[PDB]
Amino acid sequence: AQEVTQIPAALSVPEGENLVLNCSFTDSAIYNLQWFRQDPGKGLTSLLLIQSSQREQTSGRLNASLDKSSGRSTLYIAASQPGDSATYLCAVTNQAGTALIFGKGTTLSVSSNIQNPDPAVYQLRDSKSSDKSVCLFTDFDSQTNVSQSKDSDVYITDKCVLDMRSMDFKSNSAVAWSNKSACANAFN
Amino acid sequence: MIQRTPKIQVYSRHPAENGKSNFLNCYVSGFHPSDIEVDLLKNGERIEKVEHSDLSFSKDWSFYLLYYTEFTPTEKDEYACRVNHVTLSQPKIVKWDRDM
Amino acid sequence: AGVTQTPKFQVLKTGQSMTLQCSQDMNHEYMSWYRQDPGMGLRLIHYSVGAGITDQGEVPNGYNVSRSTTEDFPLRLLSAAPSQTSVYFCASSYSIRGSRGEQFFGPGTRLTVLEDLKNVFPPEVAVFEPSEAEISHTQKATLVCLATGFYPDHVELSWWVNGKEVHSGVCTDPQPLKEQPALNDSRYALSSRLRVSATFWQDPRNHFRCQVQFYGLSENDEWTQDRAKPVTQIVSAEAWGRA
Amino acid sequence: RLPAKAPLL
Amino acid sequence: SHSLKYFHTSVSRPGRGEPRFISVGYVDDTQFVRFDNDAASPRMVPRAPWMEQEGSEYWDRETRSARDTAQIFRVNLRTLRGYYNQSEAGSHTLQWMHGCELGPDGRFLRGYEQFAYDGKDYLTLNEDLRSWTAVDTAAQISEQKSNDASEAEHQRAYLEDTCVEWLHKYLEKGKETLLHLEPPKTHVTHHPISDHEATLRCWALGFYPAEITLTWQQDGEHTQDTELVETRPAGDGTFQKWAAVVVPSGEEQRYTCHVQHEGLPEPVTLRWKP
Repeated sequence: AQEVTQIPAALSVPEGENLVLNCSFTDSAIYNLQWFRQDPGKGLTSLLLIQSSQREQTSGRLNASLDKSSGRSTLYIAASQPGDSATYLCAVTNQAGTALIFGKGTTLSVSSNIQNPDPAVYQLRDSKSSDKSVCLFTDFDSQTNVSQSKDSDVYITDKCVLDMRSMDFKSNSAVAWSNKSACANAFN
Repeated sequence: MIQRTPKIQVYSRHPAENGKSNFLNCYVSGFHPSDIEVDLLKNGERIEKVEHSDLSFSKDWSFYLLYYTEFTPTEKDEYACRVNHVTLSQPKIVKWDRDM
Repeated sequence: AGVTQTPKFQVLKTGQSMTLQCSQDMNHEYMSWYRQDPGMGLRLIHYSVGAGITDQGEVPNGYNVSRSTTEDFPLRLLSAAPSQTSVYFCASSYSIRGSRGEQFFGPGTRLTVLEDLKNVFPPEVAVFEPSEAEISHTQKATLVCLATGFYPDHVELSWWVNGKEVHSGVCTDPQPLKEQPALNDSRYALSSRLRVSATFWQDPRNHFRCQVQFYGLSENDEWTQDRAKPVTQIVSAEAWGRA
Repeated sequence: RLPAKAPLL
Repeated sequence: SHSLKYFHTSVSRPGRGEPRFISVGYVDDTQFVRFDNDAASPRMVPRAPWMEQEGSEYWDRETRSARDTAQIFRVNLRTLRGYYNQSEAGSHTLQWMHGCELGPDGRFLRGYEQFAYDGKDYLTLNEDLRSWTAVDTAAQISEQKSNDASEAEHQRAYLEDTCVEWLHKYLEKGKETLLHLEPPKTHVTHHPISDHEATLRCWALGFYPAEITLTWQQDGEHTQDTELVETRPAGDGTFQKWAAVVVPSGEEQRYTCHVQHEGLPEPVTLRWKP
């Protein structure tokens, strides 16, 4: 049959860096190779299509090449931006040339560079209740990894970056909270 | 559309010996389209245990089929092939001749 | 134009029959159905090469399709099983082999199949006000929304500032948390952040609301329990800005 | 052995 | 010169569901597989004794390639109806012929592919196996579509590579049958048709391969036009043929029949004898 593999499966890089996503396929007899981007909770949008007869296709900072003989496609991403962060899916024509077969995709995370990190843990109270509280770890480096809770009463979230474009400002943040009656060590 | 009529050959696998088990063949070839009725007849009656080859065609795209059955030629019994095709107004019957 | 898919979310009891809707208005000969699992990405279910023509894909069992028209290519589940819990994508293309190869995908149908619908709950939502410590040290105000105790994972969180949906100064967790991961039926929690300038939060006439659209049971989904029917609904917490 | 592909006319 | 060939036939039957589809494979003049559309679960099945040993993997693959061809041929038949502006009520025929030949060395000599529509040349893969020849201006739209899709590339790869590989494997599997040269058993028969004329019929029986040359000649040179009968199967894998010449009664012994066959070290001369 036709088996499509995408190397790497997961890739995390600082912004501004060049990076490559690969696509290998067992059967070299294909009509068309196609690269798609998948934003979370949404469908696939086609980035590039390379006919068997073509050697590459460019689209801004994205150049895809096609090596039929070696059974390989390389998508070069020049000067990576946070907006590139998505899952990239590769597909080729099936043996009979009647439908597309997809690889399992490459999860890409282009980390925003926090120029002036200011790591701090803040306690937030509910706008309805008083006892109801949340702890917020924020303004920390992109190369900081928030460690797991490993307690079923204490919950800690994975970090995400918010863009305050109004103040041309980025900031990472993870959340911690519990029903027990201390933010202090929670993020460590 | 082009239309070509069947060329019908009715013959035995091996040279006919009376009472000696043989194979009766009806070869239809040189015909188009492929839709064709072929029956082997013993004494005017169609034979039930009749096999046929898989539909194939020659360089000129004309179709050939081999309808055959196991048969024991007797001096009295008359064998034939009956072929219906769009080319033919009425079914064409071809007697088995031992010298053909 | 493009590819349409309904519904966007759907909960089924094991054994229920359901037809996933798909259509395109691009007169495309070629249409296909895929399922996406967190593991092993897109697998072909069924495909079509024209009206009246249908064939099996890589994982065809449990699914039926029909192509009566070029427009429509519905996917039928005859008897729903938990293993058919996935996201389903309908795709069309003018050609598979030629230069006009561009494949267009639908927005996708999220579907979870349960043996019991009794473990289905909507979310409880709480807005947590910025820290004095944050407003002093950074001159910035972070609001944290928290959706909790919802099953299945069928929620869309958004922020509403003075009645308008916002898409800036905001990030929502990519995955929600299982409140008790040891349990397989575990309810979910999801947090989201809204960061504004101290002055914007200090403004007493600024309205902040985080909104969670929950997808649960529909009308004519049997409900017998001593609890309100956990149906598709919006649940929100709010807080005014204050100096 | 059969060809995997048939030409689309 | 050994060959692996396949003959594909698709016949549209409007109102009565999908077209009829039949695929038959040949090594030289010996059929070895077949796929017929008429069944609830139609599969590629063996049609030579030596092909029984091959596994589910082979039959599952050959079944899928065959049913994928039938599906494409259903779209082709819709498309061709459109090209010629024909009624959806009428039945029409698509035929597909492809094969690879080995030279004396036992290496790839040449490949060929042709489509016909309603028993007439439509589209032909050229000698290079990288371009097509449209015989009609209707086949031109198909040529432009195939060039756009680079169809000839995937066919070339099959004809030059896959076809040659498996022709070798088939020629090994039951070479007892395929590589055996069987000479024709030859005799002359005599049939008076009128008072003044008699038919002399030159027989060639139980010969393989199908390729054979039967010609009538007269001692010291008027021979009439030879009636050459279409070469026919005996049903056991060997072939039969006769060549007849109408001749003046009494003069039968002047005429000689000449038989050329690969399985005869030199050509055979026959003469009718009372």
